[PDB]
Amino acid sequence: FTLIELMIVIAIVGILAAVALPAYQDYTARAQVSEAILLAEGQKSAVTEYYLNHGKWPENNTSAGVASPPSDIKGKYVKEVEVKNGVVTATMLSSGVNNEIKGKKLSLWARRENGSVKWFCGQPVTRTDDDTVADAKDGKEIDTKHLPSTCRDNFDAK
Ligand SMILES: *[C@@H]1O[C@H](CO)[C@@H](O)[C@H](O[C@H]2O[C@H](CO)[C@H](O)[C@H](O)[C@H]2O)[C@H]1NC(C)=O
Ligand SMILES: [Pt+2]
Repeated sequence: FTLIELMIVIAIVGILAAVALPAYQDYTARAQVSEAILLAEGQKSAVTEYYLNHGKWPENNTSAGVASPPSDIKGKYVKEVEVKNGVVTATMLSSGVNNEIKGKKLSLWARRENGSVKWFCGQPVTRTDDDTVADAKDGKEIDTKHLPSTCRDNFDAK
């Protein structure tokens, strides 16, 4: 009468689940900041446009011509995407999101390569003047380990 065998099949499938669980824990999280990166990129057409027609970066959502409260640009895992001086920053939700990324953010910003803009993707940044941004790392930035290698630009990137 065989408990042992079953206890072994359970034992071997449960240390493997334990072993797999970190990887998929990290997998899911990269899939949830993907969305953040995609809600932020939607907005570059409008920021680019605004800068190009005028020489000034859009001050906010309403200058840039996108839904004026940031909370209207939201997703399954993102709460709000916000244009603040041409820099667009996406904040992750704090529900349905992995705890090491809940409520955290990234930013996309551009630089003028006179005639067009050049875009960057990375951890949050604040615009200091029409051509420099500075790190806005306040402790709520998405960790480097969950950002795609396409979205790893430091504040001074070019
Ligand atoms: C859109 O972005 C512009 C960047 O150059 C801002 O000036 C603009 O604000 C100006 O226009 C609004 C219109 O209601 C207000 O008069 C501000 O006081 C002006 O500075 C900005 N628009 C908004 C709604 O902030
Ligand atoms: Pt205008």
